[PDB]
Amino acid sequence: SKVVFITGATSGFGEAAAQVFADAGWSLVLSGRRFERLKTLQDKLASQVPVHIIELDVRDSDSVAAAVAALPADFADITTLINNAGLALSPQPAQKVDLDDWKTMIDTNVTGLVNVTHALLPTLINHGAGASIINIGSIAGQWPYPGSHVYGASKAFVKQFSYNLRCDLLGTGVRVTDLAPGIAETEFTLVRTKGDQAASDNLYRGTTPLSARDIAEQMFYIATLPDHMNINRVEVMPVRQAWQPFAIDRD
Amino acid sequence: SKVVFITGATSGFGEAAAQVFADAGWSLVLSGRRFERLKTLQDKLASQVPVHIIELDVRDSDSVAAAVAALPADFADITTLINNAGLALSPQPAQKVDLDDWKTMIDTNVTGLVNVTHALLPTLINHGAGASIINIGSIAGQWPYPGSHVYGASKAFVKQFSYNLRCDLLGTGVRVTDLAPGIAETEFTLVRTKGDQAASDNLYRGTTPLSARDIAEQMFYIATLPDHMNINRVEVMPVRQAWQPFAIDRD
Amino acid sequence: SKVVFITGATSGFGEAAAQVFADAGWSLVLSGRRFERLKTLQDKLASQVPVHIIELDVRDSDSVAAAVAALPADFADITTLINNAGLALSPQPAQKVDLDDWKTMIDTNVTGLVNVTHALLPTLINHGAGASIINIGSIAGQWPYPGSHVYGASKAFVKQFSYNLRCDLLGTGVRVTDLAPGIAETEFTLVRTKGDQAASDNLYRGTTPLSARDIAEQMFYIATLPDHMNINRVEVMPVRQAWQPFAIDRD
Amino acid sequence: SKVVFITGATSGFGEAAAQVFADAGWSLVLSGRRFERLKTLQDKLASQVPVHIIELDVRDSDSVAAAVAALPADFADITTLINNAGLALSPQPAQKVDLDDWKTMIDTNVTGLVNVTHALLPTLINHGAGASIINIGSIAGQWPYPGSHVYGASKAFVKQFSYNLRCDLLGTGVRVTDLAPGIAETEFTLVRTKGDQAASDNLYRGTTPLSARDIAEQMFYIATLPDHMNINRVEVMPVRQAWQPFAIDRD
Ligand SMILES: NC(=O)C1=CN([C@@H]2O[C@H](COP(=O)(O)OP(=O)(O)OC[C@H]3O[C@@H](n4cnc5c(N)ncnc54)[C@H](OP(=O)(O)O)[C@@H]3O)[C@@H](O)[C@H]2O)C=CC1
Ligand SMILES: NC(=O)C1=CN([C@@H]2O[C@H](COP(=O)(O)OP(=O)(O)OC[C@H]3O[C@@H](n4cnc5c(N)ncnc54)[C@H](OP(=O)(O)O)[C@@H]3O)[C@@H](O)[C@H]2O)C=CC1
Ligand SMILES: NC(=O)C1=CN([C@@H]2O[C@H](COP(=O)(O)OP(=O)(O)OC[C@H]3O[C@@H](n4cnc5c(N)ncnc54)[C@H](OP(=O)(O)O)[C@@H]3O)[C@@H](O)[C@H]2O)C=CC1
Ligand SMILES: NC(=O)C1=CN([C@@H]2O[C@H](COP(=O)(O)OP(=O)(O)OC[C@H]3O[C@@H](n4cnc5c(N)ncnc54)[C@H](OP(=O)(O)O)[C@@H]3O)[C@@H](O)[C@H]2O)C=CC1
Repeated sequence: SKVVFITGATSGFGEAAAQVFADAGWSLVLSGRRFERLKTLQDKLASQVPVHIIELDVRDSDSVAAAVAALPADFADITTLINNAGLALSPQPAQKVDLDDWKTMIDTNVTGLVNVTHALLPTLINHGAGASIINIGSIAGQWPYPGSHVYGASKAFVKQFSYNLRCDLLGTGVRVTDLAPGIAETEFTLVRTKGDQAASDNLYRGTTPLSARDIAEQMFYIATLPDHMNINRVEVMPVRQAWQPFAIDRD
Repeated sequence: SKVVFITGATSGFGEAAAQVFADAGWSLVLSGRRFERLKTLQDKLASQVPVHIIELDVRDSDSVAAAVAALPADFADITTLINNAGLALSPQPAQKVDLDDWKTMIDTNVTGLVNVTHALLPTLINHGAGASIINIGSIAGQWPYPGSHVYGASKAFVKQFSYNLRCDLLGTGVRVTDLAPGIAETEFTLVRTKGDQAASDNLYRGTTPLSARDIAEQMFYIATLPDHMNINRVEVMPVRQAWQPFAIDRD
Repeated sequence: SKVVFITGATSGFGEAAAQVFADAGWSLVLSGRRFERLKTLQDKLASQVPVHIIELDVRDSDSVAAAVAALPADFADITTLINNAGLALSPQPAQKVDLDDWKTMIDTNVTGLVNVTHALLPTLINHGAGASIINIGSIAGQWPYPGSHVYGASKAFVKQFSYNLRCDLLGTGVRVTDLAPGIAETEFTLVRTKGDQAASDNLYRGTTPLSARDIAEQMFYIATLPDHMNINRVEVMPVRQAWQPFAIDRD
Repeated sequence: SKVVFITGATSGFGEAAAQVFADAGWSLVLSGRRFERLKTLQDKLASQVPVHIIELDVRDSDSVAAAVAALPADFADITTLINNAGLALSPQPAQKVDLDDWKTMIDTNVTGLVNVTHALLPTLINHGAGASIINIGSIAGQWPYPGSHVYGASKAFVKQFSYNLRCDLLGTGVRVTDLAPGIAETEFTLVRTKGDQAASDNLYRGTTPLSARDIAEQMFYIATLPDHMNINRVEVMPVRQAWQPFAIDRD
């Protein structure tokens, strides 16, 4: 009778997390916008565990509020909320980015994460011991780099929102954790280049990035943590990723 | 000449910054939503320096773009942009905040700050050498505390967005700085308590907070920095403000 | 075979980690200054797994270099180095601290930590895939608080020292992790009060702090991580610990 | 009068800071190990302001204590303490650095800085309003990069040690500030490369780094700050210096 609420379960980390929690007997609540991928994932996982799918755009707060209020009884009691739904766009410098791409990232990684958190806060508090809010931040939320502009800032929002939630949830038993992954081969770079599969292959070629299951098993590790423990933040990078020297402009 | 673009100049830091730059001969272009106090500030400063006022709400991207397009010739060439427009709401714990208060802060401190930057990015690059983007962050953008929930997260967005802007504007000479002040006695706390001056008066009592003009003299220092220097972030607190021990839940 | 090098294994995290790694078949190399506790620990764990004890003061670099050079063949191949040996002193304000207490923390938490890394760096690089350097930092290495002065600064050193090591160890496969725990009931506060067990009971009374086995299981989780992954930093606090409001000096 | 205690005044920031403080009538106390540079600065500056020189190695606490106790009456009342004495060594990767170079960095930037503060803390507290402890950090104290190993970690120590000092000195009016500069042509790389002038010219070539007087003029700005304000940290970079993308090991 353990239920996990996974946003953005149609691909990447969310899709892998649905399978990792299913192998552990957890009931699943999978959301996203590609409904025909949720139906495909439901039919593959309804055998193992009970599955509840939702066609949900996290940028619409009224839809998320309705989706949480309309949860059936076999799902309403959420133990773990995984705020995974997110995206990056326009990897070019900030002076060459369209403002609608900046708005799409803010609406999903900031407002979308705050929309889902607000809707599930009473549910997670009414659970209590063992409850976890797993916010998926990024290494970009701490380390600046060219082409990150609003994506990294949105993930720094996610980091501080996680710490601030802990200050206000003291005594409720609810845990808030920022899982901040490094470079990982999912649909992330494909969405970030608006469909340039060659770019998403030249980036990961010749290196060992994180797999989608690497982050999913980290989500499960955080969710099954003992009730008295709380991870403030985990920054997970592939060991083949680090930091370069400072950029110095030269004549 | 030298022109400053000040958002949210109707009160607090913004109105005090208008007087600090006027005393140095800088031309002013001040924005905000309460036009009737902007007109009062214009007539007080039109003697010292030429002033152009704009009724602008930073949450409207189309209005911000039009406001920049309608800039007079003696004003369009902005040297320093001060992204001062911001607000906090609901000092209660996060589990007791209405979602409209969270949306208002994201729409103003996050979306509003990127709206002004996007519209003026071509303008600031065509200036160069001495151009500066002064983003008004906060200690809340780095340090968590109870009741900050989305405010601190929004100011952490501003911190990382400033660093990321520096990565993309390398070689243009344009400077980006996060001015992160501590507690200061302005109209700020009145907005955060929805009009309770008594709550805004129990604060600042018996202590020496920062003044509104004090941050202005610090904003002017950043704008007048030599062209080859760039301050990534300066966190200025009143010397009577610091950090408490960790919160420990007991029985 | 897999061998772990644990500094400060006589109590707390190191002693608990020795039992957790013994339960997984890992060969142990336990160091410390209390030799009569290392001898008792060898008999408790030599049954399950081969154990090698070393009387070592990490502040003596020549003693550390000789101790690693004198490793037997069934131990020389170190997979995981856990730099756990550390201590805090003088919880009073900095202006009332004796400098020898400041020096002991620097000699142990800073110099002692780089001494062990310097002595074992060639061994870990000659290991390669799966090797880990687990530096035991603290929440004090990121968040300032009263009574933390050189202790928190020493743990901020280890945080950045871990990040900097990763930049230089790219391509060697060895992983560096800052495990930064929160408040935990060990001999830690006993050493910080120079033996006041009453003070170490008034601190932990009425709350649920971290156990030594909680952090010990975190070391094992990090050490057994898949070879391609690397945890930059994990800050684990007891869920009953968070951040207080800002300190404001008042009349 | 007003007296400044400057460590590491034989070159770079310390030597340049001596002239800027002399231009304001402040009495000077300059330390360092190269006496023939201290005597030359005294003969050049004894005209403007009274100067007291000390051949002091900050690594010997007893000498630091003796130098502070033996201050003449026209010097003992120090207003601003600038912990500037510091150094980096071995720019090669950490696995190819001799431990004696690591100890020199820890002894000077960590142990040496706490030695000077411990000896001068009672005097600065007995000064009261306007006293400042200006710790010279670095961008290396926050941002990791290859070749920084112990230098960046030591500057992370000073960053957190600055924050922690404010928690213990709350209400005394004495200010603690982390001045974290970027790349600067300050004879730093010459000492840092063990005398390689060719390497110290290719680093600053074709770019505009910070000057010793640029940072010196920043030290004076912090020292002349109003007594009620405190700069927690100011990170000053050349606008032609920023952050590069993440390092990815390939092939
Ligand atoms: N991959 C990486 O390198 C890193 C990724 N991350 C974070 O990991 C998380 C997962 O991204 P990843 O899985 O890697 O990339 P994917 O594109 O593979 O996953 C994207 C997920 O986000 C969902 N999503 C996007 N926008 C919305 C929306 N408005 N409403 C609902 N669901 C939405 C998608 O579902 P649909 O499109 O069907 O709505 C999809 O399930 C993201 O938050 C990303 O920032 C963090 C660090 C590094
Ligand atoms: N007060 C403090 O102690 C601290 C303040 N700050 C920052 O200082 C900045 C200024 O606030 P402060 O100076 O404190 O005093 P105020 O909070 O009184 O200034 C608030 C400003 O926000 C402007 N504003 C709000 N919504 C909009 C909008 N949609 N479009 C344009 N302007 C808008 C207001 O202009 P109008 O109301 O006329 O629209 C007003 O001038 C804020 O960003 C705050 O985060 C940072 C750290 C600490
Ligand atoms: N416990 C807590 O609340 C927290 C602890 N930490 C870190 O945990 C680590 C220690 O675990 P702790 O919890 O302190 O458990 P203890 O302090 O009870 O055990 C600490 C160990 O450090 C060893 N040690 C200390 N100084 C030296 C030295 N100079 N040379 C060799 N060995 C030494 C001791 O062995 P001997 O005495 O036999 O030499 C002892 O076994 C420290 O690094 C501490 O900073 C981090 C965050 C919170
Ligand atoms: N240069 C840069 O680009 C950056 C510098 N910094 C910091 O700023 C400070 C100045 O660097 P820089 O401007 O290069 O000046 P230098 O590094 O050229 O020399 C600085 C001073 O350190 C003193 N010093 C070194 N070791 C000791 C010691 N053991 N005891 C006493 N004094 C000592 C030297 O005097 P002696 O002749 O007695 O050795 C010298 O006067 C340093 O602390 C450095 O860490 C920070 C960021 C970047």
